[PDB]
Amino acid sequence: GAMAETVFKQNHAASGFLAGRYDAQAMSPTMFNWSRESRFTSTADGALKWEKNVPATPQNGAGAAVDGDGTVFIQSKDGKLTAYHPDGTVKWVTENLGTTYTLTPVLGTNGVIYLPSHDKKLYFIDKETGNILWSVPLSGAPSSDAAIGPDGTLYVSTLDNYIYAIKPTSPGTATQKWKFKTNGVVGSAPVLASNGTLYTATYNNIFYAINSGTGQVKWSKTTSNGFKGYPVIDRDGTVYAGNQDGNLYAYTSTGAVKWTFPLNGFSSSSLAIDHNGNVYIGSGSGELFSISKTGNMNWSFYTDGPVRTAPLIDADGNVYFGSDDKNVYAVDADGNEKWRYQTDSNVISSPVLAEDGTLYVGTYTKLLAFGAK
Repeated sequence: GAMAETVFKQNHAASGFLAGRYDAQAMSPTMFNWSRESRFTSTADGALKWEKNVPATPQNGAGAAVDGDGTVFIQSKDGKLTAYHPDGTVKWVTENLGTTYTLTPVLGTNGVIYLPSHDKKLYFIDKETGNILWSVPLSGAPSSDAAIGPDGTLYVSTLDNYIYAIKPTSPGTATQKWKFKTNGVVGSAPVLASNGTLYTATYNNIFYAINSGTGQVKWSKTTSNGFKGYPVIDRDGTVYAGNQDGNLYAYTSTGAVKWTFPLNGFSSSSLAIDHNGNVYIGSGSGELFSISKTGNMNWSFYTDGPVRTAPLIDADGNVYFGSDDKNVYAVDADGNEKWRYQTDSNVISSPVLAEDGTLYVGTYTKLLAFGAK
């Protein structure tokens, strides 16, 4: 289909994700393993453009992807993957793809969607048509989105306590590059840094730095409680990870503690990082935090329930997020409220921006679209 007018980049000057084989022509091909600072501006003012019924239980704030045409792809817990036109009408639908929990339909190159399924499978789906190209079995249910490496390898965690590195070779060879048995249930989903390290962590309180070429552990640390969600990585290779003990931890690429930052409650979302190195995270306290690269609070913004959406930053520094108080929120770069929108289900499916500034965000029951002013 069409291409976005500028290429998608996982990184800006202040982030340090491993560049992988994502659809560079897409508007938003991945939810995580990128800065979550959009290259697009938005004038969205809080007026709803449309809503669709999309029943879901997204893992760690998973949600929609958007290709170069602006087609919106989202999985629902009734077994469907649906492609929506920008006007909210349906372009295609494929059924029987997995229930109970949903994940992001990540867009790779050559128009392939990578969708792990609760049926213990990894689907490869044609984004133009919805056709299932083929699928690979997994030994346990997947507990992460598919991260894509520079050679096309897919990295996922599974519920039977593994990190998998799966290399697909067209038209139908799927190869275990390596598999790592973790000590405990994976709570921190795999993200990859520019130096080749994959980071993950378990509820036996172990945080791992793994060589993504070999699957061998580089170093590990234990903590009092478990990390959860998707960390962000800065340009120096420092990893910022939210912990259930109520702190954000910053670990350097060598495993040194750069700092910790208190969140007043369990970490409740995954992170974003802006091009000035500020990092953003939600808390079970109800607050969204903006924190500097040196660990100082820039601001906090209170909501009436846990903030479980990973925040999204636009090109002007505005921050979009949602809360278990059932509001979508937009604030400016200094934390000033711009608008809120009251819906009827907790806002937990993380926001996505299209090229024209349309903002998509989801609840347990709905996909919401907020148009430009």
